[PDB]
Amino acid sequence: GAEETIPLQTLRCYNDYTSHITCRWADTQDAQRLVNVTLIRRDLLEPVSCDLSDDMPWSACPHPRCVPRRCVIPCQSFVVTDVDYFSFQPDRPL
Amino acid sequence: RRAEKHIKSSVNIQMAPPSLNVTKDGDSYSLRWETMKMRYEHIDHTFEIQYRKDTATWKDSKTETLQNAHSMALPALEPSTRYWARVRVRTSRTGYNGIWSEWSEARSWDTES
Amino acid sequence: KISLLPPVNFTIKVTGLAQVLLQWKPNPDQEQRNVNLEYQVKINAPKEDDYETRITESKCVTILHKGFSASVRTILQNDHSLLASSWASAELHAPPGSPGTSIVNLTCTTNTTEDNYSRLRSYQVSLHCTWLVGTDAPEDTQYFLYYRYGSWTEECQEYSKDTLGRNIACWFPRTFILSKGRDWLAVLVNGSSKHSAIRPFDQLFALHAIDQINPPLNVTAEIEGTRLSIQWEKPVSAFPIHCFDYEVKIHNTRNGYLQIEKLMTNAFISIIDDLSKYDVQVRAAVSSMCREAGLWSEWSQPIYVGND
Amino acid sequence: EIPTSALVKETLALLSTHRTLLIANETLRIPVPVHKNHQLCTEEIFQGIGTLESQTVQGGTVERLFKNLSLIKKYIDGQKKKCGEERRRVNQFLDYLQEFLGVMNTEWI
Amino acid sequence: IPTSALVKETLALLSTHRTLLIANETLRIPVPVHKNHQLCTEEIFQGIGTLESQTVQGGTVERLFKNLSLIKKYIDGQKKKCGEERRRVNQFLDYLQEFLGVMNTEW
Ligand SMILES: *[C@@H]1O[C@H](CO)[C@@H](O)[C@H](O)[C@H]1NC(C)=O
Ligand SMILES: *[C@@H]1O[C@H](CO)[C@@H](O)[C@H](O)[C@H]1NC(C)=O
Ligand SMILES: *[C@@H]1O[C@H](CO)[C@@H](O)[C@H](O)[C@H]1NC(C)=O
Ligand SMILES: *[C@@H]1O[C@H](CO)[C@@H](O)[C@H](O)[C@H]1NC(C)=O
Ligand SMILES: *[C@@H]1O[C@H](CO)[C@@H](O)[C@H](O)[C@H]1NC(C)=O
Repeated sequence: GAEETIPLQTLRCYNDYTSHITCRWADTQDAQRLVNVTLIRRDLLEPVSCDLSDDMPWSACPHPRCVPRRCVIPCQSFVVTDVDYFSFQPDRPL
Repeated sequence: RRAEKHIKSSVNIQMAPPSLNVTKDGDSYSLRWETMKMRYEHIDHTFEIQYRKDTATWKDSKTETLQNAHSMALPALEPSTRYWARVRVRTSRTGYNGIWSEWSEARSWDTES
Repeated sequence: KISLLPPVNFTIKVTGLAQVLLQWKPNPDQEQRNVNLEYQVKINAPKEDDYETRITESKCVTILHKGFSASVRTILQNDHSLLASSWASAELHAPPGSPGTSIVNLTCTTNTTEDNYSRLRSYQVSLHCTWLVGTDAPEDTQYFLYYRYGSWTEECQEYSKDTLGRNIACWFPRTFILSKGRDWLAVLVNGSSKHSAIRPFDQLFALHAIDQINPPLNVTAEIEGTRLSIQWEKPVSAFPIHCFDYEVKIHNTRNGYLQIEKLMTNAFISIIDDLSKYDVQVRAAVSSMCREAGLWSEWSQPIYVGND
Repeated sequence: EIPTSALVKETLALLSTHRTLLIANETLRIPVPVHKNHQLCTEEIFQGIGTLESQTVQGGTVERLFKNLSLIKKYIDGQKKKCGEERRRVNQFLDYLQEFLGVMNTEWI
Repeated sequence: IPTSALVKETLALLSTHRTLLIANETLRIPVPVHKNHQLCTEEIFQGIGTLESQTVQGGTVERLFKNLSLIKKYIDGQKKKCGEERRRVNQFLDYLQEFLGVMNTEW
């Protein structure tokens, strides 16, 4: 199989079903020095802004130098037929 | 292939923390909590509400689980000791699941002498 | 130029209580091209409405005490503009009688009872209609109430009387009104007299607006240390268990604390004092989810739990 | 001439009369629904009726049974035509949708 | 996806976003004369398709139309369950008598 990226493993997106989606994930300090990543949620593609958070991700991180982040996504409403696709895309190209 | 994670809004609901108010009726106390109104009123809510003495920790706090309720009376409390309480809420209807909301702000009250 | 011509033989015939069935026929002198003609109908009085109809007939429910007036015109739907002919109209007059003699405050209420005899229909709807006599009505006015639902029409037999012998209220103990039905219930109240005729009064009652949900029965509640559990049964109605809202009213007879909790389930669990007496009541109603919101059920009988 | 309320009783009696004359074939295979609320499979029902008439011998009570079947099919055809004869405003159609989904909730669970 | 919650949310949104659906005032939609919704769900959903073809494309109206489309998929599923199956004709006549009794009594 394909070893999942640490941002995907550490990602947990939850909802209040009224106005916003809260997402928390993490990466590795060794990963930041080579390739910066940005969360993308998708209509067409839509990058989502995030802010550094020290509140610890909802899932534990498998490295001792993990850097966690938190994201807030404002959308007007939710239905039961909603499936949200979250992916991580390297900013600079390899 | 691009590795993507599937997150469903229906089965990942984390509601806003409730607001807990304390009312002194007669010589007893009661706790009332309110939640942010959904666009749909048919999604059930389960509330876990804890109260503890000021000298005790939250691990030894009395916990009560209520479904779709918005108030309990509290039992006879020892006089002249500070009391704290708080509440969280989650969805409990089939087709809508999630993790517990964050603990509500602790509310304190002093029992009369 | 394509000049559409109005339909002819447009007549409005009263086919039942608070119905009129409109009919037209295409004009013989119209050019008979393969064009798919359609028709537009306008209800002018009393409730204004208009609709598009392909066939030469349409049934519209409406109150007939104020008279009826309808207009129809032949139309042809092109890709850019809607061509229409001259309007053709017909009207149904108001019934005769001196003004103010008609009834007022006609309020009709529908109950539901468990029909334990018929293996097909388990639930039965009973109708109670009340009204006040007219201001200028003669002392010997004889009012007769009629109700209709679907294609069923009936006349009342069990009435209520004042000191002068006139008819105030009626009670149908057995009606063909479907408990889960979602059609208009027409009620017509006309009468007769030897001094001056009385104008009728008909009114279309929505089933939801006039259906009084019964209170739920068997509301039990038990103390267990500090915990209360309250459960009951669905109220008698052809709607199933999942189509009812509820609230529970818990009052403390010692301090006065009162809790109202609306819920969709059939049981409620609460924590209260172990040194106080409590009373519990519940109400019910058909959810707006299943049927448009209606009148709420009355309070259930008090149940007294705990000790003081 | 018959109205549209006793044709069902007529058909039921006639069908109960002649079961074995109508299930004679073994290789003939025709569709049958499995879902409840039979309101939605009338077209398939009368398709099976037409195939059965095309196979069963037209003699005796069976002929009048199938004529009655056509006559009762005509009523559902008229109702299906009635579903699209009239066009109304948006608000009335939205109320119709509210009633439709209320039905979808009270039945059609 | 629980269809009960699906229809319930669809009705709640339909009540909420009504005025956006009557945004304009002249379009006509197929409306059955009678009150047998189940028989004419096909024409009802054709009218839904027309409203989809002519309405402000965005907001929560397009989000409600998603639930309506899924309900239409359910309706088409139990359309197709009628046919494309098998039987020895005897239980077909059983089914026919069942339908006859249903439409005689309940209608
Ligand atoms: C329409 O009304 C006229 C009245 O003169 C009548 O002769 C005719 O038979 C009616 N019907 C048609 C189809 O013209
Ligand atoms: C009719 O109903 C209204 C509703 O409040 C009431 O005020 C009025 O007095 C009633 N008229 C009669 C004659 O009962
Ligand atoms: C009242 O209305 C009924 C409708 O069924 C009608 O038959 C009757 O002649 C009218 N008048 C009286 C006095 O009943
Ligand atoms: C309530 O309890 C009584 C006694 O156990 C029982 O006979 C009855 O069927 C129950 N239900 C109702 C609706 O009365
Ligand atoms: C819908 O409303 C728009 C906005 O005014 C109008 O231009 C259009 O003609 C309307 N369409 C129909 C079919 O009524």
